[PDB]
Amino acid sequence: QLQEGVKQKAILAPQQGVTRDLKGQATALVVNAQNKVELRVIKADRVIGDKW
Amino acid sequence: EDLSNYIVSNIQDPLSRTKGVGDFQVFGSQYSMRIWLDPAKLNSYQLTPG
Repeated sequence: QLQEGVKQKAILAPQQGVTRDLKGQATALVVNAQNKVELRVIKADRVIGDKW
Repeated sequence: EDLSNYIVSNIQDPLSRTKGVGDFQVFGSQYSMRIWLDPAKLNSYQLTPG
């Protein structure tokens, strides 16, 4: 298990927070400033522990 | 095709429950895991698509 690189601002989202759409793209829900829920399609590539 | 998958996946099963609907014909069809081979990168590893 090689290790390369280090990120400074890496955003680690939990596994229960990001799921799969029916097309296959990884989606995760976001609440807004006016307190409504909203969907944005993300690019989840690696897992670290139990966090995408 | 995304919307046709949505139809065939989960508004096709409750639609034939109703009294009177016989056979029907959805436009398009469902998904497929469609694999896009790259010919230069098939060249790069000595692979035919077979």
